[PDB]
Amino acid sequence: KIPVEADFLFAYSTVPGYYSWRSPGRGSWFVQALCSILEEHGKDLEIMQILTRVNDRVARHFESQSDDPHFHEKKQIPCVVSMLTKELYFSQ
Amino acid sequence: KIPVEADFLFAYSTVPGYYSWRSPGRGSWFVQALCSILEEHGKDLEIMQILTRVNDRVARHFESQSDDPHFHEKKQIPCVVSMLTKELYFSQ
Amino acid sequence: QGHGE
Amino acid sequence: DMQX
Amino acid sequence: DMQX
Amino acid sequence: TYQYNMNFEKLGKCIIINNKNFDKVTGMGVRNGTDKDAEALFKCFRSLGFDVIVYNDCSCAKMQDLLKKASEEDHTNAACFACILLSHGEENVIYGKDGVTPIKDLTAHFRGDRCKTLLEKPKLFFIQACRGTELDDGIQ
Amino acid sequence: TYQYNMNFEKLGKCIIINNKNFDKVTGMGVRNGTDKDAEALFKCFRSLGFDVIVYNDCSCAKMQDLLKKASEEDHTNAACFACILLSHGEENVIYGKDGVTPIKDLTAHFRGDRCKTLLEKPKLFFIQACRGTELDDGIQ
Repeated sequence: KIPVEADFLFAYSTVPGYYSWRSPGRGSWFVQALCSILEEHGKDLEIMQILTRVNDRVARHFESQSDDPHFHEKKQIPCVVSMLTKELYFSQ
Repeated sequence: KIPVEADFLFAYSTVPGYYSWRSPGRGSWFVQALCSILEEHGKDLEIMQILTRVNDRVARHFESQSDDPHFHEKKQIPCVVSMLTKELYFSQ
Repeated sequence: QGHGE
Repeated sequence: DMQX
Repeated sequence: DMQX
Repeated sequence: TYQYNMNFEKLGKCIIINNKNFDKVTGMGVRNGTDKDAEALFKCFRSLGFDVIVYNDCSCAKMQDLLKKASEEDHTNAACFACILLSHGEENVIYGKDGVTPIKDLTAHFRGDRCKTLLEKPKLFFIQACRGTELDDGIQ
Repeated sequence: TYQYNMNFEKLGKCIIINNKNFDKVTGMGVRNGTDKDAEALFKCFRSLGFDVIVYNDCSCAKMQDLLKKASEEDHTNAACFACILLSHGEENVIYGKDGVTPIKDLTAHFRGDRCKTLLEKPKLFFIQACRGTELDDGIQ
């Protein structure tokens, strides 16, 4: 007998109550990052290790640019919610 | 610059909108599990590996018992929320 | 696999 | 058991 | 940049 | 042991909902750049081994049905499931082209008691969407 | 490097709030078994290298103030911060003997812009409390 809510993983692009950024010419921050890490370690790293490197890349390599002083130089941090019960690897 | 909401980790005993179980004689399920896993691996495993094993132990090892049919044989699954940007080890 | 520090 |  |  | 069993003939199904244009009544703007995201995501998840399909400018009903039907398929030979949502959004909700729907309802279709074939298997959801209007000004 | 730097004079502080008794007006009951939890937790975290401090039956005001002052302390020589909350709770909030307070406001004290000394350092919060009244019936 296992919890009906078990084994779910939500990888949100941002934390609760916050905005999520997207550069119109390159795509959203969260996805650019997610893909870089995945095409590079999607098959050799555990999911949480991957999503953690994604949080870091988003938080470090991005900063909003806008002619609107209010939305100028803002930052972002993704949010991973895991109800997983084992380690996850996309291989073998 | 770095995100103000970055580097936080919230290990919740249960998922949004649900109850959390506690045995008057042995303590809450989440706490029992957390300690049990930390004693064995708190110094050789990464924080997410630990919490994931905690999810698994709470999910498989516990089932509620109550004289009130409405509250017996119920299950539970913890919820980990990570804004961490690196892997965390308590040793070294 | 094996998590390696 | 009980609920928190 | 835009918001979502 | 401590890892999910990936020994299945199929890695799993992957749904990508790519919402770019919204009904004028919603007041939401065109999400330019979301096409690069969806194409990039497509290649990545394909490389992992997922059988991915992309749906564009879905209505709340479409999204709901899309996921309900997916949860009703037979995942006996799949290792897991994955869904990616790209859109406008607010706290706990996500936009369709016609309005908003609870993320909760999109996902609860895969609960262990509502999708026996994905029981004990990982259900993954990647959500690119706002969750409010707070700004993170950062710090050095 | 892909790991948090743990080369600090000390591992850090671990604050434990063990709320067992609540004012009658809250409708909350005695949380029997919470002392065992606090005991086991404290022995466990001290063993990890944390400077553990245990507070009991705290008002909402006490919890806020207690965590605010902790965020104003100097953490320069610590690798991280840890806080454990043992009490009654409802979605997004936790109970003091006083009543209810937002978990977001408690943890906000340690944001990178309001606690420079813990910047780039992990901030852990373990929470044993309810988050609603839904029951998980299970399956299999």
